[PDB]
Amino acid sequence: KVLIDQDLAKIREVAAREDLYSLLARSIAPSIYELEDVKKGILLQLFGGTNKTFTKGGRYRGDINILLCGDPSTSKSQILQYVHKITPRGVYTSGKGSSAVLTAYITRDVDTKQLVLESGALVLSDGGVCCIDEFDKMSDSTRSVLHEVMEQQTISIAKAGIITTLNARSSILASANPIGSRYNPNLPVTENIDLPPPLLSRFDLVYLVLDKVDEKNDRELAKHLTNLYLEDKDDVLPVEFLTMYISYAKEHIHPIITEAAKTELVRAYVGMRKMGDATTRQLESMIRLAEAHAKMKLKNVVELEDVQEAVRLIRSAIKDYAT
Amino acid sequence: SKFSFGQATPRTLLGIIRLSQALAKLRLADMVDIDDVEEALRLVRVSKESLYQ
Amino acid sequence: VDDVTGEKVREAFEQFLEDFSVQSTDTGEVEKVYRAQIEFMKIYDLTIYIDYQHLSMRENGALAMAISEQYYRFLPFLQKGLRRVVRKYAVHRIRDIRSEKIGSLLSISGTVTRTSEVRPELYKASFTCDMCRAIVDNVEQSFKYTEPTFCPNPSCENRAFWTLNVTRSRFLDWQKVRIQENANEIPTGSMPRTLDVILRGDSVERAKPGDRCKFTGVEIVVPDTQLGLPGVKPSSTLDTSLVRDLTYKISFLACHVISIGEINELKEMVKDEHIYDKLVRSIAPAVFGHEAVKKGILLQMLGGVHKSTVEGIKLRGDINICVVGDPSTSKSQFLKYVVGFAPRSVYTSGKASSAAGLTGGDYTIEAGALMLADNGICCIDEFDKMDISDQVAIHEAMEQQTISIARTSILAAANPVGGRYNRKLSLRGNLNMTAPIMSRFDLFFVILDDCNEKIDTELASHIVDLHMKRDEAIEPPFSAEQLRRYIKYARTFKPILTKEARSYLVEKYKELRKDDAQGFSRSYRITVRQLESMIRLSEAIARANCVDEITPSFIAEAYDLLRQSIIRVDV
Amino acid sequence: RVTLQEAPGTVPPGRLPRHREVILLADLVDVSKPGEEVEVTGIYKNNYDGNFATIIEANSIKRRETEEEEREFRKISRDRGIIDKIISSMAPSIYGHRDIKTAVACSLFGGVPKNVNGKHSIRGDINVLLLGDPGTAKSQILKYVEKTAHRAVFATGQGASVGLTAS
Amino acid sequence: FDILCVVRDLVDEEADERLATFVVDSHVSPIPQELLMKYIHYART
Repeated sequence: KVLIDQDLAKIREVAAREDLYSLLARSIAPSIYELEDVKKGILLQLFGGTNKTFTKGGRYRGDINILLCGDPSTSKSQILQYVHKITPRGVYTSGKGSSAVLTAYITRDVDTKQLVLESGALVLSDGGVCCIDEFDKMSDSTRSVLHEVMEQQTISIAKAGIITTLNARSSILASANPIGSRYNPNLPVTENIDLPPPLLSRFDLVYLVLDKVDEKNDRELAKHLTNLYLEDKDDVLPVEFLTMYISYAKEHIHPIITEAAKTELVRAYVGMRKMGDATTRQLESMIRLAEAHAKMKLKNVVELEDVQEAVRLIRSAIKDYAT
Repeated sequence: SKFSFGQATPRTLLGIIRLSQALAKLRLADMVDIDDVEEALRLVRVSKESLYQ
Repeated sequence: VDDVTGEKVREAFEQFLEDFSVQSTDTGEVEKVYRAQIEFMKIYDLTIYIDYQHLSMRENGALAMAISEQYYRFLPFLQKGLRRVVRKYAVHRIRDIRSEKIGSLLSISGTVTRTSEVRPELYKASFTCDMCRAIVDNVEQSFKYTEPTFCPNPSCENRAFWTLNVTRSRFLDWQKVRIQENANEIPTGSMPRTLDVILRGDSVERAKPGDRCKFTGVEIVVPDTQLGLPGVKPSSTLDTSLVRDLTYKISFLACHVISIGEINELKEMVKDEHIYDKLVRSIAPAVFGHEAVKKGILLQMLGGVHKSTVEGIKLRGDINICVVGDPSTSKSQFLKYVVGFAPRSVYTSGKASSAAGLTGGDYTIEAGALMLADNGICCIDEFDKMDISDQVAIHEAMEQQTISIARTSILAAANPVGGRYNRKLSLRGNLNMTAPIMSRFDLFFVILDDCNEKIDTELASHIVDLHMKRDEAIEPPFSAEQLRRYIKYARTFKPILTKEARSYLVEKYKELRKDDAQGFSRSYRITVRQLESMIRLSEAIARANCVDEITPSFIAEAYDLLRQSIIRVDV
Repeated sequence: RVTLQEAPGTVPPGRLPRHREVILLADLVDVSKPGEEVEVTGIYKNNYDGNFATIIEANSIKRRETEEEEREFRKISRDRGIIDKIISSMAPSIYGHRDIKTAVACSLFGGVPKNVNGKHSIRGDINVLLLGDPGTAKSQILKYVEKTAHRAVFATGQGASVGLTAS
Repeated sequence: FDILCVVRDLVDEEADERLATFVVDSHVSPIPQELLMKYIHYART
């Protein structure tokens, strides 16, 4: 079959490295040499937020959900499967093979000849990150159940068999493809994606993968992929240091968001609100992303710094919404 | 939206490498050469856009 | 042997229960808690409620580690000792089950599935032969339907047999449910496991499918597709022509099953006067902004009168509030607080649900997220994602208050067409609904925001300070539990309006229609329903004020409520 | 013997109904009919032994809602002004609208098809259409119709129910 | 269809007055409903 601690100082050695923000993210996926912000967001997906429950009410988890999409020839599916490999309890689903009844796997028994109610795929995602493919190609029942997860993070079972709800938290991450084969400019982002706009802005961060007409990126692309294809296979590449670092940092790190950050928060928030014709949704995004970075590098407090790139990560997407 | 497609995936290159690999298998000698891959490119440029006549 | 061990355990436990039960002083219970339990039982005439710790208190576990191994061995001793007391005075899982666990005590939690019916039992076989003295009563009751005893002492023999008397006995009822294992403990790639459990006697019907419960520690095995299993199957060839064979399985039995998983304060809350205004700011502290929506919510919390009439038609007592607002306003938080606080609440932005979602001979029609909100608010978001037949069903539930083949109030959350409201355009071109469902709605609550650094920073500062775990303990003037206690006492008012201002309400309705008779440019052909809703609104405001015999001032308040409610629509 | 199952109307919402046995005797032979509700007065027994199921034997079936009673009735029915009084006694909730209320009162009161001896039958019903307006309690009237009249099943707006076509 | 009863909606001040006042009466000579039910059942048979 196999219900023949000490490494922490090395963890603190790497934790004391100044270039941790590039060494840790760069060592994640050596297949793509770009999307450093996306890789940082993926890193923060496991360090996502502070599960803050209030005295009465509140009960605000640290869940964040980011979808990436765009043009092909990016090997996005291999990226998502790699995320599925990083997740210790990863669930990799796809499109058009689901229904509302990823949840409610109720079926009939064979040997006892009864009807036994079973848990779905998202119940297997209870704690961790889920993976979904072709998010634009869901059914009517599928993708509509997600409102409960994005808002209440619950599941409502109420038929003749069992009338009982339960929660199943995860990190939903998916990908899909747009209508046009090439994403054209001077066109709305909500238009060129087959997503419902209330759910579209409900997501944490939206990415865009575009095709480039360069030659330099195609040369490093083809030399990189030729080396990956050849022989059928100066950087430190920790395969499992980060894996145990996240598990250790999940319970032993509690980032606090005190007073000094609120000054900068309101200071950045007025300039953010200046663009109009920005809602509180973006404010909750920045406060859950700043403390997410604060969970990284073993910081139990918030800092006035790490907030500038935390806001800028959202602003990079926003500057992509000009057209 | 002409006869030619928009983008070229890296799987196209993965396929043409495996194709030239099989072309080397038909030589039965492990003598991967310039014409070995040239034949692999020939069946790609000829496979597609054969609608000229 | 076992009689002596069980008799010593029996006498020591009888002395134990006859001793102190709880160590607590006069402040609280002093002693004889189980004796007061039996006296409490004399008041109710049901059972026993025993703690594992209280049995573990006297012998320091010596008696507890006597019972916790062979309880099945010690059932009649435990009943006889309690019987003599009567005449004297008047957590693990399914994986933790082994064969050594028979007779012992182990607590198991899980998931209830497939409840069963009620069926009586027996355990009182009064079966004797054709001989005159046919009045025996077998003291057997085991897991065997062997009614007639062999050796009676009449002239009849063992072969002389007759039926069991089904009229001179004591039975009990019971059900048999099959519990499922939790999904939060099963590993990946693993299907759920099943296990049977038997619910015996008085604690019947306490089950509910889909629940976490704690069980009695005892366990049994019931005598018996388990043929050619394989295994050495025993036979009953006794030592000396050719009985049956057998292959059993682990079962479960229980006797105690729990299903886990102030007048002065109300006087303080009713003798005051500012309590209405206190209830204004004490609703949604998480929300930082306006408050009139909380007014309509508070009035929705108190029911109407719904009084009877002659046998033809009785009047209903409910209110219907529907609020439409600007996108990206954290409106789901508003909804979430509504469903988070109000009882009998089901939240749904129903689009994934079937057509029945909005609503040998099983005939079970499902519940539907709408029908199951009896005496509750069913709040639904994104009306544009649903069709028109659903809107018709809305009118069905809102008029007949029945569905023939729902006693609910519905809360709405809608959105603009262009995302924003065009002020040069009318309000009717922005609700995206038909005329009768709009007219069925009582209140609208149009909310639209602008940009201003003062209001944005003050509300943002309040909400961020809520996320600040420091100072997140902002205090409403009332707590949530004294407020709910106040609502429970408040629904018990039943106001009888006996005021002459009913006529003032009538000319008030006339002037409510004459001004609405003017200016049909910007959006209403005011409905009779608006007037009847005005009646019930004036009822519930005074209900919120703990005032019977509604004053004309309250009439004027409800009037100005609907007046500016429609002027906010009138632009 | 009649099988009886629980009524879908007073089911706690979401749970499932259960069954129980009812046996008929002499004057009550085949009184119910599929698609009904019922209220029975039963004595409760159980089986003797099998090699306990309970059986309900029933006495008085009443469905869920004299000489001087029809002659004192005829002492009043002899008057003349019962025409306007019927509409005045039809539906006191909404006060006016005597014409449409008299037409509805006439509808449930019935017509006669009058089959000719051997030849042919014409038609025996009165057809009522009432073009509404949102903003009307016209539905309250038909609810009065359903409670006072004999057999009435409310046919829904669109497919939500029964379906009027046997299949 | 046989009969077509049609109601009308026009601004009448007194009809609204009577309507609101009888509604108040509704929240406060004709045949009682038990006799009319014996009337239609005994008549149609």
